[PDB]
Amino acid sequence: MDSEPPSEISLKNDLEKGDVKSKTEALKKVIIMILNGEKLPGLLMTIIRFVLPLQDHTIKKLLLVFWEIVPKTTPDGRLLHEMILVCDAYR
Amino acid sequence: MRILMVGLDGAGKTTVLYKLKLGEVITTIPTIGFNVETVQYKNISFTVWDVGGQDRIRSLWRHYYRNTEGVIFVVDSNDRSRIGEAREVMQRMLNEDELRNAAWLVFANKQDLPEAMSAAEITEKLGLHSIRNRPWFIQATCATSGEGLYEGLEWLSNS
Repeated sequence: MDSEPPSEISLKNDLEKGDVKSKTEALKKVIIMILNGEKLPGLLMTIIRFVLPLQDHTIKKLLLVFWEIVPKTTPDGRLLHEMILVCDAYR
Repeated sequence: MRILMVGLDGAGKTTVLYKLKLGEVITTIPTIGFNVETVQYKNISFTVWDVGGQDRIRSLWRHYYRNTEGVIFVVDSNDRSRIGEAREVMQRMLNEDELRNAAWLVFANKQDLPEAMSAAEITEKLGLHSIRNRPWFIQATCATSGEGLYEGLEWLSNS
């Protein structure tokens, strides 16, 4: 997904699927559309839900990636708190 | 079947989960995070998300709401100071659109303790009678003995 700004409905579906690869790919697809500068908050609860505690680095690294380029803007699955869904289980 | 089990810290959520999964009473630590496990009961495989109840984590439950078929809300029946707080958490949880049709099962837990509030008392304090929009049930439990646990899984499976 080079740059496709309407694809956020499919990404939500792909983000949790019971297959780790699909989830990683989805979250990756979100990153590439934001970096170009395209739509991203719809997904947030889905994105945040699988990855949170785990020591399994790749999804964690992917989520960690998305928190330095848009964390502030996206708020469906995060909202505003001191120990946000950016860092609460990332302790 | 997808299940979300929450409640305030120390209610007994992880004790419940690992009693169900291992038939064992484990020595818990506060859960900073979740535990997720699959349990077989009578041809149903329940995937239970036990999400820690301390404040930081409490702020995160909303990410586990979506796709939830049923909600286990664990209450420490012996703690009277925090019952109002439980009531407050649970009431706005009931207002959550992703939790809209999910089956609501309250566990009044630590029923084994001498001064534990009764399930009826708890039902009045949590305002359970006022839920008309979906299925609810309250069950007295003791997670250490295992009492009431499977009666819960039973009720849940009949959603």
